Amino acid sequence: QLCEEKNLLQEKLQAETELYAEAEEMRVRLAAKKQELEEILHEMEARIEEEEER
Amino acid sequence: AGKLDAHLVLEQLRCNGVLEGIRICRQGFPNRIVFQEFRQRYEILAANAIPKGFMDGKQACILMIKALELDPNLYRIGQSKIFFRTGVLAHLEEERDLKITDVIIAFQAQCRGYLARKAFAKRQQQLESIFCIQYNVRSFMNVKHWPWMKLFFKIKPLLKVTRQEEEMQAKDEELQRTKERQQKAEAELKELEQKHTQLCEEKNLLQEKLQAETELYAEAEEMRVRLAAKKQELEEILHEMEARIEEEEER
Amino acid sequence: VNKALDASFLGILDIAGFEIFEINSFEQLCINYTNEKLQQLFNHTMFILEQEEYQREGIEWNFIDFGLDLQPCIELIERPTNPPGVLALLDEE
Amino acid sequence: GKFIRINFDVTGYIVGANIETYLLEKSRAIRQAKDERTFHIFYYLIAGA
Amino acid sequence: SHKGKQGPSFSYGELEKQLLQANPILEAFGNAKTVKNDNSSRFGKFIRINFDVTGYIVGANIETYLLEKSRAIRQAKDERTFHIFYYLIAGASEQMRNDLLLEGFNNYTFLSNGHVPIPAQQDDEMFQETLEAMTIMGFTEEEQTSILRVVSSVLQLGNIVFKKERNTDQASMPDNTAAQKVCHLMGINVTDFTRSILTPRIKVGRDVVQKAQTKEQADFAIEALAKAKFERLFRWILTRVNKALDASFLGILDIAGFEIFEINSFEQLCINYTNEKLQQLFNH
Amino acid sequence: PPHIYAIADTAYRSMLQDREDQSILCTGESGAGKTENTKKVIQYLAVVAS
Amino acid sequence: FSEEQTAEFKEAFQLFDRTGDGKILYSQCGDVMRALGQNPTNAEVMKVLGNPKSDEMNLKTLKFEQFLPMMQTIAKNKDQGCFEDYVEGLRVFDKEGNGTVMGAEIRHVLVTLGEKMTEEEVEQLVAGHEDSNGCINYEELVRMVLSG
Repeated sequence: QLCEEKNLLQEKLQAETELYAEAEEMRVRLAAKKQELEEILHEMEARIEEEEER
Repeated sequence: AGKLDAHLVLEQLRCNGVLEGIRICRQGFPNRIVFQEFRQRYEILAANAIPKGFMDGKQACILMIKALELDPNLYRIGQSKIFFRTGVLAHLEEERDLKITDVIIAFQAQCRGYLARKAFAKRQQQLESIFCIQYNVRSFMNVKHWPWMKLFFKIKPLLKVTRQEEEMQAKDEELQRTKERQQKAEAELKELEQKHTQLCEEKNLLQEKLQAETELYAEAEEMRVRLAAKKQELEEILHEMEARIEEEEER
Repeated sequence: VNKALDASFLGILDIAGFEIFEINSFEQLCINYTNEKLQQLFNHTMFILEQEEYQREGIEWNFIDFGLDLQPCIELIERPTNPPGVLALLDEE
Repeated sequence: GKFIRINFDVTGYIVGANIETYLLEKSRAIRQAKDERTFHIFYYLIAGA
Repeated sequence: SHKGKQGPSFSYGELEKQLLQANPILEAFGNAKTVKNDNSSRFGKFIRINFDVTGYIVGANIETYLLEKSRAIRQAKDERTFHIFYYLIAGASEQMRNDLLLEGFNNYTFLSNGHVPIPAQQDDEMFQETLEAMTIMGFTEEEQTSILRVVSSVLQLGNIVFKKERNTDQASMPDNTAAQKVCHLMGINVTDFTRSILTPRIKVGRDVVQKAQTKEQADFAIEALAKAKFERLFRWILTRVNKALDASFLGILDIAGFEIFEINSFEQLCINYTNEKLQQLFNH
Repeated sequence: PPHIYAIADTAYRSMLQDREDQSILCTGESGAGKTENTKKVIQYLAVVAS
Repeated sequence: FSEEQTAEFKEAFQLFDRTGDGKILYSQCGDVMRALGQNPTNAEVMKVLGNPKSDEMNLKTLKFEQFLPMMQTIAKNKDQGCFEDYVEGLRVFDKEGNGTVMGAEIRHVLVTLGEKMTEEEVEQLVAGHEDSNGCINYEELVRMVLSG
């Protein structure tokens, strides 16, 4: 466990800033994905509504 | 609904006998009770109306009617039972229920009492027993960090144990093997401990170094993780929504 | 139903209510019959019976005629031999 | 008509229940008057089927 | 059989010890003073002793019969109830005295002729004798105290009154104390008892015919109740006794003897019946 | 205040009090609600006495 | 209250504080009075508490010196229950003069009349006095809580 922790710490040191940057990037990607998903969902909903009407 | 026809409802009250159905409730005596149950239920109201000796149910209860100075228009004495007027018996009941309220309630109390003195005198048992427990722990917290006590600890086992074991020829051999194994294990443990200590020291140093860049990095990492989790959740929600929308559209 | 649902008992009575449409068939006859029947029960237990016991126990009481009886309208459809009832005739006939 | 009977023990609890049914106007099962219907269940079935 | 090894002077076996102390027990709840015998056997009895092949006693049964428990409620002129009653009202210890609500004599109505004495016999001691017996027999220390309250009970239930009610005509319980006590000894409850005792929440045939009896009925029950609550005792002890006393058997038959007083009730009929029965056996 | 649940309890007790079976008879012309009021009486007794 | 007992009362009062200020929450008063062999009804306790309110009944505290004056005030009262009547009331639930009541009916009354108890309270009480048929003998249960 200690070794693992040490490794993580070392990476961060190379580290906290680097980690933060990575996290930020990940967050951005996630946000983009979420947005895309939302758009898709909306489209699907619209289609479903149309189908129901038909 | 909300509409109410006067005459339609006027007739119903006519062919159903409502009014008359009420006259007798006011006119007659819709409540009756037999001489025994009466001198039974409401005697508690007139404890001294009926003499210590026996007496004819009727007469004996007519006494307690004077004892309540009941108006001669509320009641009507009969042959075996008394015929009362509406409400007259209700009030009689109320009173009696008052005359005994306190007493009721009464028992419940003693129960909380009993039920109490006992469950308290219980926490009392876990107590010297507590102290024992109390102090006893404290020791350890102090001791467990003491050289001498750790020593006793590693050592406490070697105690009893031998010569016979060693001799045994098979037993002796086994014992020797066990001892060797134990020694090896101990050595390994010591090495591991040393390594762990070194690792801990290194980790501490690393942490200090990080605290500023390292600290920032850690924070960033945490934020990123949180963001990722949020994104995942959002994606899942979106998917669900899409599915729902599709279903709705089909419908 | 009664196979699952099964000293004291509570009785709840839901009879069909006086109904009178266009075609007043047989059904409507027994239905409005029972309705007339039941009512009379209330009349009995409410005025008739109550005053009898006042007499029995012998309390200071004088009778009161609430004028509420439908026995007649029951005989016209209930009674058998002797002046037959609506049901009677339609039975043998 | 319907007369439900509920049965209680000595402690005052419900334990049983009978039901005496009466004049079932099953006539209407074949022909219903103007603006009237048959026994619910019928329609229920023709639809909830 | 002996564990190896002057008048009654002799140490008997372990069971023969009991076989001996049994009869002095049934004699308590079962015998009573009558115009023909100060200590009459109020029930036929047929004792059976069992022997092995070597000829030794090993077991013993007791078949009890017509227990005239009627008299437990009302005793004829110059007669008494079942000994045990008087024994208790007297041999009762101060403490246990109240413990079963054992008021003195003539405070109970089941004892006609109030407290009548028995010649050459002292009920006072009589108690211990039987108390002593019960122990010899086997009845647990408390196992007895109980068999005693149940006695007082069978007596208190006699105080319980039911005075007519010219209003409703269904006598009531003008006094609690009576059944108040009684219901305590029974380990039951008042209110319930009372209703049940006055208003039978019965259930005839296919109906929960709830009704209320008349003063009389109110007693014929509270009476024939205690009266049978008694018999429930005799038959019980008898199987407690018979629980210890238990190829060959010896039979000893003690039936009740031809008796014929003033009121020749049913009892006297079956009794003088058996007597006629048995005789004919001898004739055959 | 007057309510159906009241008639139901008044009877259900009266029964257990003077030990004497009882009946709740709903009169009224067709439509007047003879039924509903019955469903309640059971509804109540189904919880109050169960 | 002889100092002899008053001296001990303290031992009891003191034996009632989870933390340590030496205060008995306005609530505890009841049990502490009970523990001291007192059977004050729920009202007899509030009356000598100035009839506080639930909330403040869990905030307000007590010190022996201010508590003692109450211990006595209660101690000296006008009445008390007794087999005599106590059981006379339960015997009213004795379905059929058996002398015993169903541990369920007893369990009811006790938690639906007067100073309503709790489901657990009654449980802990009757628990172990119901027979095979879950039948309790009041006469005894009475004495139990009593002589106990």
